Amino acid sequence: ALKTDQILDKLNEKLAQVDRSKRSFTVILFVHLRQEGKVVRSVVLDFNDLKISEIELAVTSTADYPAERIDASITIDDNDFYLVATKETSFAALIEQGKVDITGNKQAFLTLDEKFRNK
Ligand SMILES: CCCCCCCCCCCCCCCC(=O)O
Repeated sequence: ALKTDQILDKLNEKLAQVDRSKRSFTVILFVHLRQEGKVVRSVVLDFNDLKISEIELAVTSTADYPAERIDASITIDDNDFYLVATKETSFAALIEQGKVDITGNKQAFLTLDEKFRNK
């Protein structure tokens, strides 16, 4: 039971409203959610197909998303991800505070901050 579970419906709502025929931001982001310092759930934010889906726990790549296809990955506490998703903080602020680990293209998360704020 994650705080993040409480906000998934609202995020799916916002994804459903994105226009499908004029696509410009199509990154694949892996998100590894922590509770008490260990990864307890992993999800993919798939901006190509515009979906969020659960993946195998803590994995680096999958058959559908091989390594060369993943743009960036973030390890983040469940509570902090819920705060970003509810627009109470940003990825930029969490990076400034040392609260997250990001591999791959860090700029993808900073750009996501900017796109999400208008949605
Ligand atoms: C911070 C968590 C975000 C999770 C997903 C939020 C749902 C909408 C996010 C913004 C959608 C970006 C739209 C890009 C459209 C495009 O130009 O291709």
